Amino acid sequence: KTILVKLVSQAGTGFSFNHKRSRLREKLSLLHYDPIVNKKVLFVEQKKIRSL
Amino acid sequence: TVIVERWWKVPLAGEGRKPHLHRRHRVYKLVEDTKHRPKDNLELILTQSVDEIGVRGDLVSVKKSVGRNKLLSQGLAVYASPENRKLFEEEKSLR
Amino acid sequence: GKLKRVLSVCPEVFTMHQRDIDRVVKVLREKCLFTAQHITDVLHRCPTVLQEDPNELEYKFQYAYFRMGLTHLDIVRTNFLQYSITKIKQRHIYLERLGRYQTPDKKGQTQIPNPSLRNILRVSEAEFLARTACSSVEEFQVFKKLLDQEEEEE
Amino acid sequence: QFTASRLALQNFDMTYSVQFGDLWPSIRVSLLSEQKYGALVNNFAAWDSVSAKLEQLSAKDFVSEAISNLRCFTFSRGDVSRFPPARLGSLGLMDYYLMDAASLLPVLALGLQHGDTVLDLCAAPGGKTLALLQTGCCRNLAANDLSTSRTGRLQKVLHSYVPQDIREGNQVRVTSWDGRKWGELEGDTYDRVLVDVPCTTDRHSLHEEENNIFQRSRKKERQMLPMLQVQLLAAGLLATKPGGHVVYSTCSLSHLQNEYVVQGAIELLANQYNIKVQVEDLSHFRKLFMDTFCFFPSCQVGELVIPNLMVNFGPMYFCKLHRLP
RNA sequence: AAUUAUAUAACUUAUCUAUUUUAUAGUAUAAGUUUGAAAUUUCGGUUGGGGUGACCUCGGAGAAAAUCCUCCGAAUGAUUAUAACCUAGACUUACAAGUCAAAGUAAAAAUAUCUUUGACCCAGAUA
RNA sequence: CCGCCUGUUUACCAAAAACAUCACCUCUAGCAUUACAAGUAUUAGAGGCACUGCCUGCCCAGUGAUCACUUGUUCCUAGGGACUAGCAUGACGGCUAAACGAGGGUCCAACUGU
RNA sequence: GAGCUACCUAAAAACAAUUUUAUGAAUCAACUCGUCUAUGUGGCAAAAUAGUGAGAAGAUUUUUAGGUAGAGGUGAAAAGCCU
Ligand SMILES: [Mg+2]
Ligand SMILES: [Mg+2]
Ligand SMILES: [Mg+2]
Ligand SMILES: [Mg+2]
Ligand SMILES: [Mg+2]
Ligand SMILES: [Mg+2]
Ligand SMILES: [Mg+2]
Ligand SMILES: [Mg+2]
Ligand SMILES: [Mg+2]
Ligand SMILES: [Mg+2]
Ligand SMILES: [Mg+2]
Ligand SMILES: [Mg+2]
Ligand SMILES: [Mg+2]
Ligand SMILES: [Mg+2]
Ligand SMILES: [Mg+2]
Ligand SMILES: [Mg+2]
Ligand SMILES: [Mg+2]
Ligand SMILES: [Mg+2]
Ligand SMILES: [Mg+2]
Ligand SMILES: [Mg+2]
Repeated sequence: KTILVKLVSQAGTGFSFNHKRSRLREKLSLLHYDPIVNKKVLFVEQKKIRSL
Repeated sequence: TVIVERWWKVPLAGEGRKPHLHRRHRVYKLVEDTKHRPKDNLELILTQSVDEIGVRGDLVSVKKSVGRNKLLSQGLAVYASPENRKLFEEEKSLR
Repeated sequence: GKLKRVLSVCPEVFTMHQRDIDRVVKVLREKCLFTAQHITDVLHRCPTVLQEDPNELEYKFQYAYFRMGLTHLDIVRTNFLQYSITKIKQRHIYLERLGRYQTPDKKGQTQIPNPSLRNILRVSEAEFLARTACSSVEEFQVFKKLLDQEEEEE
Repeated sequence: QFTASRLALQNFDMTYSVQFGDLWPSIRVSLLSEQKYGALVNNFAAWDSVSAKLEQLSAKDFVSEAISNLRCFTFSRGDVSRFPPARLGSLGLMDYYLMDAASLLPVLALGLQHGDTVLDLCAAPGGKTLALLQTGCCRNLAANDLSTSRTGRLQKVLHSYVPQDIREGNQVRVTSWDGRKWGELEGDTYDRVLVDVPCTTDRHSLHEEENNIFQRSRKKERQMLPMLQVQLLAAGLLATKPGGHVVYSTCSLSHLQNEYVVQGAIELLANQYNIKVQVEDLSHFRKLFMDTFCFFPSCQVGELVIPNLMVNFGPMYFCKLHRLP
């Protein structure tokens, strides 16, 4: 099974995007483009949306 | 008392005119039933001595049931109207 | 004499509130379709029923009526209600899985004669396993724990 | 309007009662009830860490105790405790596989010898492969499955447990073709081969309503099972090299699907193709595993395992066949 | 079968009286809960007519652009160094939905490969 | 053969083996000024069902034997008490029974333009 | 709308002869019903006529006036009857 989760930007902005990960693995963290800051920054998982 | 409210809007009628109602305007919902409200007290001025309440001329706040069934009906008390207050206070001052 | 036994077993019958007594009686009548005479029989025979709350007595009766296929008279004669649900399920389910018990069909017939209810419940567990089921004591203990797990999952 | 499960129950009662006599009540109860799982470590990353953790919980490996390349942890006699779900390891592989311990008997008694090549004729997701891969220290291997989706399911299992490097070696190859047709393609190819014919899966048949062989529509399929089982067994018998070993395994209890299937394979092999298959006794193996397994020796061929409440690890039937030429 | 159901029958909480030192009695009514006498409404499609079966959407292979023709699969999963915004010109198509993409700008030092679902209304979640 | 019998029914295609019926059985109810009823458990209402006799009658707790253990059901903590001696099975068949019928069949005699 | 029909209330009425007995007995008129066959089929008749049949002192038949009304009434249940 897999779960849809919400990755939140740690730049101080509220920008977020949804990604997929299997429920077995650990919480995700990633680098992604933040439009409001116009730079690549870290996105850290904060909440779970749904199970798919 | 039961207070009700329409489900359906009634279009405005005008200044001197009355709205024309339809069969859908007869559907109601209950906003409140007054009997379930918290009870109030009644203000009275005693006219004769009575146990555990007072002697004479002293305003007392009593449950509505007691005031209407015992004090007023038996003549032991009078309504705390402005005139009744004025007469009793003057007698107390002169005494 | 009926009062004497009731008073000894259930001293609180007088103390109990009106509501509690009525519910036990009402369940026996409206939901269990017991006759007037049987109701007096059950109360006298097993006074503890009054203490038992409703929605548990109804389940116990329906368990026998539907799952075990017993009739009104059989329940009254054997004092079925006296026994606890845990004992009923532990023993009956064990026999059913073994194939030694059969729910009566729609026609009312059974291919194999079912064991007598007294043998199932009234007798001791050691005799019940040794004679009625011809099983081992250890197996029953394992089954009881397994049944407990299933109820927890349920 | 009998359900599929009821048909399975009815058929078992009429036949199993006669075959097993007074043991039918004991077998019947141990099927409808809960099953016991046995944890199998992944070796690799989980060789040390998880095994110590499981031992601290008092779960004891039966294979290790009996010996006193495969170690499978099982609970104490009559213990109802479960196993915690498998957890993801640091190195990137799953900690352990939980499976029916008796399902591993065909592997343990296959007489593995180093420097060999093995084939799995019909192992859909079966751990019988994953466990074999652990045993396949120095062995190239192959896998074939009739189905398509079930084949992919195996590959996913391989990812989680088998490290890629090993998979990169030709030892891991995925194929999905008819087993009987496979016999012509690769005759006398592998020294050791395991043939697990599709069986009635009695335990699953009663429990599972969906896709049950006992459904009315699948009656023709059910009736023809023994013939198809013989065909698959014969094909594997041809494929195994001269002097090779093959094992016939089934989940069912029916005498028809166990002894007749193997006897036909031997008879068909014996006459038409001028080959001789000589059975290898597993009696000593039976005694060693007495503590953790329950069985009865009536069957002429194979070591049938039955479900008992004390040790509810059945039912497994596995027969060993060695091709002398 | 779905939707209701102060027909009765029970209770419970208020309200109104009695008492009682909190307390048990009752009850021209309101709000709940339990029973159900009744009330309104309906009976998908293709498979001769039945009887058991099935089948209804999307993709792949044969017949070869027909079929109730012959078969297999799908309502995902794995790995991802994380794949922005903006915009000529086209495919596909009754409608709706679905594909591909130059230049420009921006992050970095350009595309993630495997290869398949669901409109509108109406309710959510947070910032 | 069916139904016990006299009775009843589809006005206008069915009169019967259907319905009712004496007999027998189950369920509900402790009571007054408009039915039941100016009545009160040998009473009233609701329902089922041929009668009659005749075989088949078994969920009383088991063994000892009015007595002891073993059970069971409960509590108080594996110990300690309490309760189970003011009672005591049941479920079918073949029966018919003379009489009776504008009921459905089989047969003999007589009779006749069938 | 119960002047037909279903059931009920009140007040009235009819029943020969013969054999049994002492009666939901018997033979068979009056009277009530309608088994079977033929005729008739825009018929004498929107259910009849001619024969032949069942009951006939009873749960019998008949007259007069009153009652129950359609989400209903009545029913020795034919889903019968209510112009
Ligand atoms: Mg570009
Ligand atoms: Mg008759
Ligand atoms: Mg007659
Ligand atoms: Mg009549
Ligand atoms: Mg007629
Ligand atoms: Mg007649
Ligand atoms: Mg007629
Ligand atoms: Mg009748
Ligand atoms: Mg007749
Ligand atoms: Mg003659
Ligand atoms: Mg009249
Ligand atoms: Mg008239
Ligand atoms: Mg006369
Ligand atoms: Mg008539
Ligand atoms: Mg006569
Ligand atoms: Mg006559
Ligand atoms: Mg007469
Ligand atoms: Mg009828
Ligand atoms: Mg009819
Ligand atoms: Mg008319």
